[PDB]
Amino acid sequence: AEPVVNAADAKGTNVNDKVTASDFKLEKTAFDPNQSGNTFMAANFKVTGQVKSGDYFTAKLPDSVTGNGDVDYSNSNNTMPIADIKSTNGDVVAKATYDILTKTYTFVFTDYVNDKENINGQFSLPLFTDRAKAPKSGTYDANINIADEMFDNKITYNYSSPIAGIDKPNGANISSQIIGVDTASGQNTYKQTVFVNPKQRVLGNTWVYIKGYQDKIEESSGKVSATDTKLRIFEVNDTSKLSDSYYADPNDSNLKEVTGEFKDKISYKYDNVASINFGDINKTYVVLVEGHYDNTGKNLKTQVIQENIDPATGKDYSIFGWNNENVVRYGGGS
Ligand SMILES: [Mg+2]
Ligand SMILES: [Mg+2]
Ligand SMILES: [Mg+2]
Ligand SMILES: [Mg+2]
Ligand SMILES: [Mg+2]
Repeated sequence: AEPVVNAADAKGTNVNDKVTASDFKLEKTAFDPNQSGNTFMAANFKVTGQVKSGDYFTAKLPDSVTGNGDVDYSNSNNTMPIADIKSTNGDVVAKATYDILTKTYTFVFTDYVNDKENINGQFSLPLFTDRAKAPKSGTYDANINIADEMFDNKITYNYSSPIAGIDKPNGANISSQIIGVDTASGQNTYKQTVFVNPKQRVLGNTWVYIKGYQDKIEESSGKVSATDTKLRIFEVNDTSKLSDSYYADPNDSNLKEVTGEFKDKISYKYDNVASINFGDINKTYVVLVEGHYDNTGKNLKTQVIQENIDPATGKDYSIFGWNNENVVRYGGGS
């Protein structure tokens, strides 16, 4: 019924003891995740002695990073296929997979390895922030491990500040980030975080539009509707505790869900756009969007917008918009 386990894979025997990594290098130590910024890690590796088909070795990510970034594999067993290690002749030497939960790569050997000895090679992998564990702009410990060898590192995330808007006390202010996109399962879903009035200004007759396209509706795979979209809305207690990474957890104590108070305040009157009547609001809110994209293949392009006037004077009308873009593209399914 219950047995002890040490890993998340099926195969022969782990051979970290036979694999030594070397010349470990990050393409860079600083980038803006909020601008589709990322890095790659790359290393040489060698097998001392012999291994066989089904033996494997591993690499582990720290809290600061993910192997998958904004690509979601919930609908694929939280498992993200990786490109294979191939030989000059073209033959696959190892099959690669990344467990999202465990932030662990696994490389399994193919029958290639049987009749050979003292394999050497190198590989690179993309690396992205962990929006959840690296929520704020700053410098994190990024010590990566390979074949049981720790390669100490440090990454700096300069997240474009999600606190953006019209520079005036009455100013319209808003922003968003799509931090989650399922491109494998075929369900075509995404997660977008929207920060409303992150200046925590007092704004009247405030309207917010979440568009599933930007300029030209034809140019986006975005599908915003009653049927395609689910919205959750939270008042923010202390806007100071909002993440630069747009990661927001519904169960956060800093959030107070209010989506209920919005029952008849959300409209889909317009094609591919969700209109939200906030009205007079004097604080910051988070909208968690769970959305869908179409099979067109077009980039998922989005745009969030907020407008308002002075609640006391009804003058000083202000409008502010924020754009979002992601690649949903995939190859062949059947
Ligand atoms: Mg080793
Ligand atoms: Mg999909
Ligand atoms: Mg209003
Ligand atoms: Mg509509
Ligand atoms: Mg205004």
